[PDB]
Amino acid sequence: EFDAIKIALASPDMIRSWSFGEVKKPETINYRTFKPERDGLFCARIFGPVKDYECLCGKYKRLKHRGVICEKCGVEVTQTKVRRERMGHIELASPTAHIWFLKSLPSRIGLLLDMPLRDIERVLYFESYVVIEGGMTNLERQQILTEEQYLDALEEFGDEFDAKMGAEAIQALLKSMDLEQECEQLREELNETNSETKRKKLTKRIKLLEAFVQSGNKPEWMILTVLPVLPPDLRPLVPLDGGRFATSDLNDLYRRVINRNNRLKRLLDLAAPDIIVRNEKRMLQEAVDALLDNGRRGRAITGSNKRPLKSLADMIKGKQGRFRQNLLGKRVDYSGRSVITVGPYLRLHQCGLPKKMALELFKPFIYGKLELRGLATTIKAAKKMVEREEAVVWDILDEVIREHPVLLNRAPTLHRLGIQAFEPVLIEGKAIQLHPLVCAAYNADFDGDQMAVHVPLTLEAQLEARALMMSTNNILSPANGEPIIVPSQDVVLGLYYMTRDCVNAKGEGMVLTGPKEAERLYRSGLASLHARVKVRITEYEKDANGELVAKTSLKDTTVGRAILWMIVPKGLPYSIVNQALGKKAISKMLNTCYRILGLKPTVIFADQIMYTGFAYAARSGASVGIDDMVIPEKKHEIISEAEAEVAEIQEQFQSGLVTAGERYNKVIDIWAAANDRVSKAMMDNLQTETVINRDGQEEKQVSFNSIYMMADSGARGSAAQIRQLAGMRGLMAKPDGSIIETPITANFREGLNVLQYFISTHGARKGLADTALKTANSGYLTRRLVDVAQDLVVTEDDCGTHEGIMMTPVIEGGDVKEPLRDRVLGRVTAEDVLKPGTADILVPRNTLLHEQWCDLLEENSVDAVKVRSVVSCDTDFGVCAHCYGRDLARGHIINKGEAIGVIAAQSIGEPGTQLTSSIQVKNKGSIKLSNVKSVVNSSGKLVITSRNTELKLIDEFGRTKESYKVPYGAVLAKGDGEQVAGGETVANWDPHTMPVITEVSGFVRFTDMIDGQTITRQTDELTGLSSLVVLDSAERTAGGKDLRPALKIVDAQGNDVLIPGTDMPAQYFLPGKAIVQLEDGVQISSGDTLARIPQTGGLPRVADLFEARRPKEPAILAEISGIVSFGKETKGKRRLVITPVDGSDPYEEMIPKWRQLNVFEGERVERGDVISDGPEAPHDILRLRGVHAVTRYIVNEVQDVYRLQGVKINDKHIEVIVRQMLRKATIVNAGSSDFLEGEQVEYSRVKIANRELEANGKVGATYSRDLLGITKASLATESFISAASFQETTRVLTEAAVAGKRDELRGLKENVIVGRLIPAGTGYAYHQDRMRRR
Amino acid sequence: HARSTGSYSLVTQQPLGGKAQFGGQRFGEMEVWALEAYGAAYTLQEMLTVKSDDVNGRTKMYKNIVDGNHQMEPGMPESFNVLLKEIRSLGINIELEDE
Amino acid sequence: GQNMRVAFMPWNGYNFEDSILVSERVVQEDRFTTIHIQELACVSRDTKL
Amino acid sequence: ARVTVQDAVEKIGNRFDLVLVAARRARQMQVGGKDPLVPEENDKTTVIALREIEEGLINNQILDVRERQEQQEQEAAELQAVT
RNA sequence: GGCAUAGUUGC
DNA sequence: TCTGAATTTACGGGCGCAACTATGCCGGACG
DNA sequence: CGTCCGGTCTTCGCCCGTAAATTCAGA
Ligand SMILES: [Mg+2]
Ligand SMILES: [Zn+2]
Ligand SMILES: [Zn+2]
Repeated sequence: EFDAIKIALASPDMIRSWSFGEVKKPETINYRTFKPERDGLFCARIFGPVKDYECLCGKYKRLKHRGVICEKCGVEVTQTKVRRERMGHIELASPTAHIWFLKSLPSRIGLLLDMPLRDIERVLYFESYVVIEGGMTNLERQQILTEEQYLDALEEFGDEFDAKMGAEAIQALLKSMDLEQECEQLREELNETNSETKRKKLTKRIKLLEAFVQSGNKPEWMILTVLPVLPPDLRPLVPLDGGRFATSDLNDLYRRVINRNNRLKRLLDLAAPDIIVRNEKRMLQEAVDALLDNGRRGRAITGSNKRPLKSLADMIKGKQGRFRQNLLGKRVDYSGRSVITVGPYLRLHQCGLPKKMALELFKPFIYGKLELRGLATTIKAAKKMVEREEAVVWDILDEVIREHPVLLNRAPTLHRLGIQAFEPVLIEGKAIQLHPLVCAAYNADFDGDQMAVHVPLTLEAQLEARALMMSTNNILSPANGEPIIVPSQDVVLGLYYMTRDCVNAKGEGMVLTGPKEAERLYRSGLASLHARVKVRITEYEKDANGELVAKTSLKDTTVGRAILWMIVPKGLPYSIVNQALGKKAISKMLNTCYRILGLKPTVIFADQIMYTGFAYAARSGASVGIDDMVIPEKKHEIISEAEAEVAEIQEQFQSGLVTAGERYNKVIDIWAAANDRVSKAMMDNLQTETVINRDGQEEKQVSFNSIYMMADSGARGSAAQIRQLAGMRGLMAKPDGSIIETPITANFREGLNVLQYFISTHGARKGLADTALKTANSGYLTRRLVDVAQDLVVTEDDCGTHEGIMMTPVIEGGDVKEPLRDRVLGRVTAEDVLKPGTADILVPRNTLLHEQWCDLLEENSVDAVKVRSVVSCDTDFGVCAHCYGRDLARGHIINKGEAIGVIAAQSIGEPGTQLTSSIQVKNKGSIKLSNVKSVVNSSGKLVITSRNTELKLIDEFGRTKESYKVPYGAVLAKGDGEQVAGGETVANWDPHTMPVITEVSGFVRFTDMIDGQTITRQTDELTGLSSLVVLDSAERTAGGKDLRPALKIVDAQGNDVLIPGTDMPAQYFLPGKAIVQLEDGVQISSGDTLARIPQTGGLPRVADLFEARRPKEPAILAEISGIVSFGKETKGKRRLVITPVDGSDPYEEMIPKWRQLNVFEGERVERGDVISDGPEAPHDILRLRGVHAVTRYIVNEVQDVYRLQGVKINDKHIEVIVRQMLRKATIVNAGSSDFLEGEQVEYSRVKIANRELEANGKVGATYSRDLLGITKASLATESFISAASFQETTRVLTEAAVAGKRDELRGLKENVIVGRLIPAGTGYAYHQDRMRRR
Repeated sequence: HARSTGSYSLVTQQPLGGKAQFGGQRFGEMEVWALEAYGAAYTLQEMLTVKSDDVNGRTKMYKNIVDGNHQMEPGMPESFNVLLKEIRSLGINIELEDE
Repeated sequence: GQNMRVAFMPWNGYNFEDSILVSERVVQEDRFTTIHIQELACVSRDTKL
Repeated sequence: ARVTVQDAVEKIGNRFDLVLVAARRARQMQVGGKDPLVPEENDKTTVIALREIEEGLINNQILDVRERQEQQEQEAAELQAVT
């Protein structure tokens, strides 16, 4: 019916064309009788009949009179839907200014006339004069006059001279402007002016003028002359208990504006003096402003009980607007709600639906079945039968519920698993019975949580629920490959209790012929559930070509393990049931089952494992008692000696040996050590609490203690909570962050005295407040991310590109936090990966690195792999399937169409709303140095002369196990590439001084130095040797601040020493703040220090990284390579100059004086090499190093936080978000295309233009990508609808209207708002048909 | 609480909110995102077009279900018509172009 | 409220997350039965017609 | 009854075209004129369509051929009564 | 049958 | 005495989702 | 009870971004 939406300014003629009648009277109803007034805001002859096919006068009341209009009162007899659609208009007695275009910041009227917003506001609100047609006088065009100056001009310039007041003057000024002349003049001024601020102002104003001329709109229409009126039914008056009416805000605003309008018209009729009519026009202007975005100027005019009235802009903007309240999310019929319940008898693919809710939801289907069987001819009879709840309706409900999946959806649907489909099962009650396993998916415990039901109706909806939304198909989370139906709390405890061994139990050592008789023994009570025995096992392995090969052996395990093994399917090895089976072990069991067998075996396995876990947890009777929280009886000595150490530290302090701060630190340190040691003693005494032996000598065993069993099993609780139960509950901090000196020394088993509880409640209140005020930030972040990556959809099957990012294991400085296994899993390789030995193609170029390939890759000790990434995919309007890779929700490649932007946004945002000197080598491995330029000095220690030298600890297989950063002037006791001994530090330096290490050997002659002004003389009395310290330009005297001292090495004769490798002399230009202990004329060596130069969060960090905020102290980088030189004498701050060998020599930079520099004056640096220290700006990274550098930086930085919080999300989601960030590119050279010089255009658009031009003879236009934050990336979208639904509705709509933008509605939010099939899943075929047909 | 079909609002022809009045649950924005992350297109369209505020759509859906046929006419949501009229109330001319 | 003989132990998963398993004795004795008084009012407004 | 659709998706490795073709088959079975090609076991048209795809006797192409043949038969028989 | 306030529940 | 830049200051926008109970309200001042 | 026009006192958060006004640093 339509494939695009346009916006543009509303000309008065077009506004009249919309309207079907003028509104003149500010009346609604009689308030005695409820017929509409003559021509009020609620009228009949203007907007339509009150009823359907019934006129106002009652003369004509039937369908036969469709179209005729009566003469008595002129109401066109038709439906009321027209009353819901027909609009009116108001003929304003004076022109009025549109408030959006006046105060859009920037103001369109403000910069279309190039006049300040203050001046335009002053002249619009009838308080300042503006001249028009200045003529041969002493006035300009846009100049502002006051009443005094206006009268002076009137008495001096009484000849032809125009200077009006209010909206009329603005309308005249706009009408007196031709776009082309101004545009050309502005282009010329832009070219010639050479300014940086005026050039920006111009290239904005020129852009506005080009936007106006390009579209069909005209500037003069931004001043209203006819006010559109909303249809009556969209601002209805609902009668209440009594004759009163519900005054809708729009009605009050319309009444005010029309009232002031009629007052102004009447005053104009009798020609009132100027002051009164100007005041009336000002009142009308204010009323119209209030009717539009109310609250921009002055105060929101209130109507009743001192609350601002909603205006139209306030009605289509914000959380309460029609966008986020009735378009992107709507109330839905065929829905319900209730409290949930466990119901553990259900299978994984069904949920227990209450009978009453089932009857209420499926009423139309029951009607249909009743009529199909003929039990009720008329719908009224079926409705009455259903209401009376006969005995036959229940059979109908059972017949229809058979294969009709329903959707269960908990309130905060953070991630896609928050909504899943189940087959209903009729349950007597009033509460939904939900399968226990999916509780982890919903994050829904059973402490009063409520879930909503939804009933799909269409065949497509039912098939979607069955094939996409059933819990059976949602086994693996979309964020990570781990299963999301891992048994949670009671199943895991049951299995842990089952699969365990004690030293001796009933019937220990007997040999069993199979699991079946093991169960027979346990049920009969002959042998305990946990008794070491020998069992004959038949484990089927599928090492053959898809055939299960049996194997019979005699395994030594326990009765419980065999009973469990009776449940496991054929294809799994027995070794996954020979262990204790904690939570992680069970999750790995399920994951391996999915990987090896398929889906149906894993679903049946989940059902059976839940059943057996519950059954044997019940049989275990694993309870908890106050005698189970055993105190460590030996903590008496520990607490006593800790008290003694703090007492002795106080003894030292009162003697005055130690001050207050160091005592505070030492006390905290000793108490932390005591707490850790008490916790360790408790945990040891608990895990080894039980010692059982009756057949001879004693033998220790892992305990049965309820708390320890329930913690080790991983069901609930961890080291922290178990520690807090028995051991001292640790260190608590005051809200200021100051940790209290005396922490809570009593656990929960012993009572917490009053002050300990007071500290504990500090902590708990802070935690709860942090939760309640961090959920807001998490919600905002996930909303922004979803609204960025929503249009991104997998369109192509393979982009056919040879680019990628070198995925490598990431080591923060300790052990391997994330192995290559998880970082290259399910990502198609970019280039062929050779064997580490010699050029053997181990894996092809374009294979999906599934589990076997990754395991083989690990087996061959491969450390570097390059894999196609979403960010480096050149597909237009989407990303190819191969670049994305594995689905991570299924075991296969991503399908063609499945939307990944929303999946990535939800996967990133879900964890947010829940939670968020010496190099001591640790392993035996080789040492290799990358980007190093070292020199051996006299003392035989290596000193490095580079800056980005990272020390890599290589192993015998060639992999790097540890990485560390080596600063400038670091001492290494070993050589490069020579295997070192792990256990002792390999690198040492001073983190408090920056050396001036040399490159040659000789003597010390201070050249270009004059004592008195260049340096300052310090005579240290406590050392006896003076110092020659250089002070800065503003710190040293005014005698020698124009020259920079140079330190040069000479021979025994006095001549200079040449640099090794270059012809120039080797001189070092010392900066200020240099501790040069050496005096003049002292011999030195190579690589010897001459002088010593002295010197975040959780969710906010992720938000700042994704918004691409510029850090406060960014590390300045070098745009282009070349030699480095200094410039002017610090005019404002130090200046730098970089000159390439044959490129742009005069490239310079402006560097602050107060920040320490990094590189010296004799280095040839490469682009992207750090020139200072501090956080690296993402914009600089993208501009200099490239796209891969910035995407890798962002991925690593966010993964740092998400791992520090103990969360796991695959890198695909971060990569696609980063891709969506850098969606805009700025042109630099026009090339042979038609783009402008420095406009910002979509990367895909310029790419396709260049692709078309290269195939032709012309030359494409080179572009420069720019990194945009998530907010700016989503706000600046090709289609205005998405951004308008996002924040800043007023500004986005103003932009679209001014530029006359056009919508292709190719996104997801946009189709959602329009209300058609999504171009993501099953609707992708329909949109393919759309693209085919046109 | 449950609801097949009952009274609707006035400004936007959507189901009422609450249980004191026989209303329906709110398919919030993140719920729509949950469907979009899925391959659920037809279910989403049925959710926010037929079952919410498409007067012709919901009437035809009800009658078809009564007849035993599970098929829908997408139509256009009336809430979008409300938004169009509200933007037109201003000087912003927004209209749906001919296909 | 009331107090009743409670036993801490997992029972066939019917107390999975925090759910509570109630014996039919508690219902029989009617010790959690609660009386709710609801007020309903109809008004005769002097409306037109 | 049905628990999974993994076999059907294995036979149509798209996971979305499966939904559309199954919906078309269910529509043809509900309006419907046609009858199940698999022994109906008291299941709704959705389950019948998915199982019938599982048997491997229907996909997009087979259904398109059947529809083309039906339209050809309508054209022929409608023509015989006309001329 | 829409707004405002208060309180409450799950996160 | 002018003039471009960087800085500072002013001011516009955002601050999660879902659900339930109650009350009070269309306005208080002239024929 | 029936109609009919509308403005003193209130601020009081945190963060970010962008545009307007002020101030360097010269020529
Ligand atoms: Mg809960
Ligand atoms: Zn009439
Ligand atoms: Zn690609």
